[PDB]
Amino acid sequence: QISVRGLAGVENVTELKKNFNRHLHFTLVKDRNVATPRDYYFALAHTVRDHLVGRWIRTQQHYYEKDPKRIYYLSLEFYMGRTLQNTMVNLALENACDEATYQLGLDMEELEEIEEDAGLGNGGLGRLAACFLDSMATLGLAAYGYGIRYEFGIFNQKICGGWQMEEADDWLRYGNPWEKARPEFTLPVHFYGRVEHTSQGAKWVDTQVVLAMPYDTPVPGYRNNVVNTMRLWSAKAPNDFNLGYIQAVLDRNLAENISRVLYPNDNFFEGKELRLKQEYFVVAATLQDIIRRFKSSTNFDAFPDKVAIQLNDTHPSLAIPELMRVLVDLERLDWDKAWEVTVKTCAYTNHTVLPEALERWPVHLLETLLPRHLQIIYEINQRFLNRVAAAFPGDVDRLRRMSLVEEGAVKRINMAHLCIAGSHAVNGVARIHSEILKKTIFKDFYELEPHKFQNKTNGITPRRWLVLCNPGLAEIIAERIGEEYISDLDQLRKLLSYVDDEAFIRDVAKVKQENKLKFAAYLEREYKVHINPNSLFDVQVKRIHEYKRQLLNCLHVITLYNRIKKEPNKFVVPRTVMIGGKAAPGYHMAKMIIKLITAIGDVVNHDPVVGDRLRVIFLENYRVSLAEKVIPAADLSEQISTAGTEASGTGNMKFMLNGALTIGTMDGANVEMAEEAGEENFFIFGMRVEDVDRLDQRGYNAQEYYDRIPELRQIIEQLSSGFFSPKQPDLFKDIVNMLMHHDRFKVFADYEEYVKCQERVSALYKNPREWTRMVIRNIATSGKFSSDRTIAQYAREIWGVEPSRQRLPA
Amino acid sequence: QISVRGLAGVENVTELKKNFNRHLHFTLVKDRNVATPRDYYFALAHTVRDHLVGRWIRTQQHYYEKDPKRIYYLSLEFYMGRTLQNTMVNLALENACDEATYQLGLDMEELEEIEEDAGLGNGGLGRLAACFLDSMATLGLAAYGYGIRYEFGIFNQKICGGWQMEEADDWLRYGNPWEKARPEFTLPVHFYGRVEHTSQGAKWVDTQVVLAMPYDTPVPGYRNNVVNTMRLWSAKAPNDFNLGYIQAVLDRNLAENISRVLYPNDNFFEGKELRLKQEYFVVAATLQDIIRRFKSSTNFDAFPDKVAIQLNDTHPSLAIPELMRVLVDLERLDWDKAWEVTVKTCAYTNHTVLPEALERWPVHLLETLLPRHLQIIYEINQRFLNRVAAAFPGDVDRLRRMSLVEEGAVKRINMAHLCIAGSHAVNGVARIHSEILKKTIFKDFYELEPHKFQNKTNGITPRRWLVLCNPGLAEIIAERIGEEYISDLDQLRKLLSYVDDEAFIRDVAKVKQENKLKFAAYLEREYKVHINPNSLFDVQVKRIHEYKRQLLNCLHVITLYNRIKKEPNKFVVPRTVMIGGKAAPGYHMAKMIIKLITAIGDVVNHDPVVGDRLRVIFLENYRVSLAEKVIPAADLSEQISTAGTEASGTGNMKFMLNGALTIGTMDGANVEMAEEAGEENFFIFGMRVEDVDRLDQRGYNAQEYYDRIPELRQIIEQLSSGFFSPKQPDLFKDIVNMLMHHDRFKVFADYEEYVKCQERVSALYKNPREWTRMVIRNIATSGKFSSDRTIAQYAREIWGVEPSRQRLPA
Ligand SMILES: O=C(O)C[C@H](OC(=O)/C=C/c1ccc(O)cc1)[C@@H](OC(=O)/C=C/c1ccc(O)cc1)C(=O)O
Ligand SMILES: O=C(O)C[C@H](OC(=O)/C=C/c1ccc(O)cc1)[C@@H](OC(=O)/C=C/c1ccc(O)cc1)C(=O)O
Repeated sequence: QISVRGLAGVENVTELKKNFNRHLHFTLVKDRNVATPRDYYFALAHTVRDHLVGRWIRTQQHYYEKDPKRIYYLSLEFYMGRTLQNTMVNLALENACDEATYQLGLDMEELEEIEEDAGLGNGGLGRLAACFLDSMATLGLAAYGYGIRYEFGIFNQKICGGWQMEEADDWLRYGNPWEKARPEFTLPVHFYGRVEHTSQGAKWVDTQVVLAMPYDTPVPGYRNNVVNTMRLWSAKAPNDFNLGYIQAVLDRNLAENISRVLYPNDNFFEGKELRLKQEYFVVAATLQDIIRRFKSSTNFDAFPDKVAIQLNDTHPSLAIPELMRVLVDLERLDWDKAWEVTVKTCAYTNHTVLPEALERWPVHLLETLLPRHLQIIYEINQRFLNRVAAAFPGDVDRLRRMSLVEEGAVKRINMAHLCIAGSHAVNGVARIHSEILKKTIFKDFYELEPHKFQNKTNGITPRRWLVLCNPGLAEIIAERIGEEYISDLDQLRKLLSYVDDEAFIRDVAKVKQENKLKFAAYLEREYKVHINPNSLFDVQVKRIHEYKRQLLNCLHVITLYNRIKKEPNKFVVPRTVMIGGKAAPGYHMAKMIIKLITAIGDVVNHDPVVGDRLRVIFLENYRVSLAEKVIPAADLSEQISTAGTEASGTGNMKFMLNGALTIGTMDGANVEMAEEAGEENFFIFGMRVEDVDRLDQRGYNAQEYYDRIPELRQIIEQLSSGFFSPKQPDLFKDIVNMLMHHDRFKVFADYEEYVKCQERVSALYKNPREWTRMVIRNIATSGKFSSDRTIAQYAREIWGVEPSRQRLPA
Repeated sequence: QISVRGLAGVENVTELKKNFNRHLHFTLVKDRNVATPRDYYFALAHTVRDHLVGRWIRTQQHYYEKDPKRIYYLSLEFYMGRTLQNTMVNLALENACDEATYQLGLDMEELEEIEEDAGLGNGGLGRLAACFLDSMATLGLAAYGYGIRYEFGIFNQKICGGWQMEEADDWLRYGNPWEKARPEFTLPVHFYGRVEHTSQGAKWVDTQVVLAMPYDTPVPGYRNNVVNTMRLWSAKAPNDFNLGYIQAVLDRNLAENISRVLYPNDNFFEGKELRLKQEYFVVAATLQDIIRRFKSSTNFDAFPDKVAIQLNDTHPSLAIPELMRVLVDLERLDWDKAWEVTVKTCAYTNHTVLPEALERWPVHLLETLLPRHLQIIYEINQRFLNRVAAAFPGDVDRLRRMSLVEEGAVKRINMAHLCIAGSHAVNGVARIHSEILKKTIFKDFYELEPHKFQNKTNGITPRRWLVLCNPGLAEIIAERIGEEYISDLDQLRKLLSYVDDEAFIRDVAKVKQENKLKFAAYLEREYKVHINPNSLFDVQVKRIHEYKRQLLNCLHVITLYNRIKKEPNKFVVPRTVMIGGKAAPGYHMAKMIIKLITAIGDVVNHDPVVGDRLRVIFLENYRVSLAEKVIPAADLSEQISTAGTEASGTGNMKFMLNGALTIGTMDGANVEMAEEAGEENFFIFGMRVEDVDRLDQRGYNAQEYYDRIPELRQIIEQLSSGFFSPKQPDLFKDIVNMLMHHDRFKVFADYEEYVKCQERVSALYKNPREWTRMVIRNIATSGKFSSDRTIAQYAREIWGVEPSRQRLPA
């Protein structure tokens, strides 16, 4: 049908059809009389997988012979989503499979919807890891993603009576055709025990052993025949575990609980022992595997020439002392040489400045679970503080501020400080965030070791986030400038010469409308909800957090409603306001925010005077596959975090690439987006980081805003009195109290400028041609925000490897 | 190589080689550079499986179109063993695959050893179920095995310091290529709750739901292209189970523990709640599935014309009240019609008379777990006792003896009584056992309903137990009489005309010696133990139990040792005494018996005066795959249970088919074996059932034997004083005390006749030609003990179906 989806040749379509029938018969044990739609999805998955594995084996052979420097990306989260369409896109198979399945009497898009998301992440951090794997393979780097194969990923969210309900995400129920178990690489991991000191150094003895069994998933580059590996570890009890008999067998679950479930916290630290066991489990098994592979290539001087380890946040921070443990205790290297190797091998990426997200583990936990690692951490700390003391003599307070050990009620280990000391590079994820790191939280560390600090602005993969989810837009672009931009997103600048092109303007607006019609239909089918496809699609999708300020959005929605009620026969640009995202199960305030949203919807959506001029919808179960649907249908992207709180954002970049305009604060990567596109092509409002600091020094008083803004006052009174909760008038008392007396994120302070800025958006939308021209200017300047650019910078400036766009033979 | 293993044609070998290479590459993602031996086994397994599935789909199509009466074999145990070789044998593929793998540079026998046993059974009862599935498919019956997919089967036994140690049998670690998950047939099973009475009958409400997910395994008939289905249920928690969040997810294990582990008790009842949950789980899911399939063929009058349910022991006895529950509570049939259907549908096979093996569930357990089923059982009991009262008026004690409810300290339900009342047929498993049922334990029931009681003597499948494990013997037989006997074992009688044939005599003895040499080599390779292959192979393999009297064997071994020590330079027929079998983990006395055996071995095997005239070996980890090795190498089969205790035995039949002679008591199927072969061709000794009864009435006094038999006295003194345990002189005090004061199985009473009979065995073995002629007379008369005969009798006399040896088209 469309060009970017590849060729549908006679030979290929015929071959695909027969392999599909072979898998249906031999693999699935079905025929066309008894096959379920799920059987048809699996037959297709297995057919496409056949094309992957040939390239998989020769990629691993290639790396084995060439022996390049290997990149190890360590993450507790890989937010992968669905695999089928992505694989077809990167193998140029999509049109062929579409034709082949059509000829078999099947709809391929219907089959695609049967695949479960691999939801092994919470939000931005986990999805970044997934975009990274894609870019590393597309750029021909010998890279491996290492994580945990959670049995249950992020929970499925159901909305019941307006409340979030959680259910288990049993994503492996029907099986995963993409993974391959590798029990020959099963490795022991140790916990508890104690430390013995002998003539020849320390020994960690009397430990409980848990086995780590790897499962490999292929990661295909874009049309270069490169297929990299993501290795995920599963926890297994040894066969003599606890070995009355029956109970001993049932208690195996205790060891195997390590890989059972993903902690559903986004940007929030929860200091639970099971979480620590997960962090050590992935680190211990991975490092053993890395070393095995290095040895099967004695000389550890060359270790950093052949290995790079990237730590995605502090979650895998135990890699630093674990590498020291292995080098010192097992390999018998002296401390100083082991440390040189460790530092040169490791690098650390910081994802947030929020204090509640920082990992600070109680010493008593590490003392019981990992007694040897505590000793190593203490020794790392001693030697590090000796260097600080020599550089800044007499500065006793610096010493206490930089210590990896925090004193107080309970002693804690600061894992960020451990990471900085043990890494040769530390990076933030957007320019403003990286500057904040040098100026505030890691200022002392930057003064000691300035060379260590870098910026690597985040990116997203244009394969999943353009070609896959928005084929219509990728096609009208390729008609003008060709296909090369897909793996070289900077080429989108060539679209600037089409900003006055009336044909192109018409096509861009046409693609958007098609996307909006298709999403409006999806809502009626799956969720029985009616919306006007001619209204402005106003969308905020991301995890529910106070710092992301879904509440600010709520205040605007209510403002519009009250304005309509006051002047009903006055014209307003119609809007569909869509808000979606999951709240962490223990995050009470985030759960109340969801309830507020739906409660606003209950009043707004059923007021006869409003009509179809304003609709408020909560998008249930927001996840990667839903993002692929809603993002291409958006007109307006809400990126409204308080300045200084969102380290980067990546959802923002997804919306920019797909033809939505942005309303946002000068925060995270919004700053660089506005810089690329030009400030006039962006809807910027609110306090800058500097204004927030000014307000903090003065003291934030929310009452002042309530007293001076009558419209804001009306909203607070509506909330307090029970306008949005008739049967439970005090339902939202926690929200009001928080807004009035302890709002860390200054919602009221940005209200006036937000409402005013929203008016400017409505004004532009009234002029379709000028809306679309501004859109074209955004799409055309989004090239910087490709993760191919991000990864190339990591490769050159951190890992010391050169990327390659050169094909491997098919 | 050998004829019975089928044709190795040019077209077939070429096709097998390319599919093997296809699976290695595409399925396993390997090439010849990186493949492990385990990868090679899996490539072969997947290649052979391809040939199965085609026949599988058309067998299920056949049954769907013809709509025959379906046989449902309900068992908590299916002791299947390995599947690869069995599949090749039944598909006539063995020689072809042997050639194909040879040409690829691989040894097929080495690959076969990599497959894990499916050890989902304890002993005789579970292995019978497996032989039955094989015969039902070979005889073209539309039969389904229904059970539980245990994650851990019977434990792997390790012998450490002479003691049994247990380890988890993680048989699914590497995956099972034979099974197919069928999540479209996932069914809810209910537990706990309470009973509500409405206008329209009772309702079972407020229940905990556990999901049952089926896994199907193919069961191929012998060269008839019939492939039946074994469906095994796996326990799954629903996705909203217990839905802080993390703990709720981790607690899913509570529901899923139902299918976790097989209870390792052989002929012993353990009244634990988890075991009851297993029994209900398999019954509830199966009956729902049976009914679904019946409806997808309203009219339940015809239900018994289309369905037979066979209960393997009382383990699935809850099928009776569950069928009543479904028919009465859900389908709204009146009690009397529901009951007529139930009785006509169900039949019950009893496997033992031992009181400690009988299932008697505490009423308080059923009251909490299954409140509705208790009500139904009480109502079944009331109506049943009303019939007894009418048939035997005034006989108040009969009423209490026949009641399904047992009174006392704790009220219990007698599940055997439930089975008899709710079944149209009740059978024992050998003629003597069936007579004992009518005369003793079920005498009252037989007087009420004589027509209900039948015999169905057990059998074994000649495919696994001759062709597969003893190809050498199957081949010399086929040379004389053809191949037809393999599915018609009676034809073995034709071998009687070869008893004086000097060529045949030589070949039989040649096959045995080859088997003994191969097993002697297996012992040195896998267990580093040296044995003389020219000695008489004296073997007792079976579960360790007091009733099976491994202890009697031990007394004989010690007698031989003491006789050698007394007269060292006197000639004795050399023996290798092999004893093997698992003890239930909580069975203390069985564990002591194992320790005694190894302790005897420690003394005997290292006495220089003994030499290679006597060796005592404990065969570790006895299981189906080990049975396939040791049985063809045996000269002497020990079948020495106290008369009246072993209901049938099946190991006895395995040894008879494979050219070993039998020393045994007139117990179980030994009686019919001796009858078939002729008493002169069997080594019979000891008390008959009648002699045991005489001794019981008089009072068994072990002291009498100790006082009158000096040799027996010496052994007891050796045991007591510490001759076999120097460092722990009192180690075997429990055994001696049991033998002297509370031996339920009268070991001393059969000692004299046993030793004397053993002398007659040694005498015959001195004359190879006459030994072999007696062997030929055993093999030639073993035809009755084919499970094809057993199943044909079940089919005609219980299930009301006609077997068919007619091929389906390939
Ligand atoms: O990168 C991955 O996805 C997994 C690694 O795979 C490989 O390195 C495979 C190398 C290879 C593949 C195919 C060949 O024909 C030669 C070498 C795996 O390594 C191996 O499995 C290596 C196997 C092997 C290589 C060479 C040899 O002589 C024997 C076995 C690992 O380190 O986990
Ligand atoms: O016996 C088994 O091993 C499983 C049963 O399989 C079958 O009965 C299959 C029947 C069949 C197989 C192939 C055909 O072309 C037609 C019918 C299965 O039944 C089905 O899956 C039936 C599927 C089906 C039959 C007819 C129809 O029109 C739709 C679906 C069951 O009852 O568990």
